[PDB]
Amino acid sequence: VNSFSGYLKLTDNVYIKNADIVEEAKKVKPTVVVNAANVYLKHGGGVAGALNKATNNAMQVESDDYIATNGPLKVGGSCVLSGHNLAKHCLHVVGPNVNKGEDIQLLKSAYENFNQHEVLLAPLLSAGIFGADPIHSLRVCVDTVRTNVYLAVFDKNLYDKLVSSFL
Ligand SMILES: O=C(CSc1nnn[nH]1)c1c[nH]c2ncc(Br)cc12
Repeated sequence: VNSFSGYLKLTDNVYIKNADIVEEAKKVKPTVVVNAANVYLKHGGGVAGALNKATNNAMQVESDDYIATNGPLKVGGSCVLSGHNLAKHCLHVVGPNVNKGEDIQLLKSAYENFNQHEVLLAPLLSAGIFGADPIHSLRVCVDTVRTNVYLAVFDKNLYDKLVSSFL
């Protein structure tokens, strides 16, 4: 028994709720929150900017030190950094950005990173401003992640579409 509340159960291990990921993290303080990162860990917009803003830019400061030491992530890759005031840890995961021409087949590789963590609060990867179809991202999530994932979908209209079209 964990502390996530109000989620709709999609499968054995995948749950979904119409929620702002920042407001969710602040309320639950999960072990792992997933960031929709880019390879440079430049948190300007979407999940990344909202989480980063909620950390008063501490996420960006930590991220810039990480990149200066390690160089960029791979598309499909991840790193574990601090969760600051939002979570114990933040798993920064790079899904492909369709709006930049990256291979959508890398979305499965991106979701595989979730399997290294027993429980995660996470957004749908590669959707929103990354330009891929959210219905597809949810399907890949369900078909790839085996650990317990709590998906926060910001847009109420999209949430209803995702639930109603879920197979
Ligand atoms: O932008 C995205 C990804 S795309 C999407 N996911 N659900 N609807 N659209 C966000 C996901 N969670 C968020 N929380 C706060 C803010 Br600000 C933005 C998002």
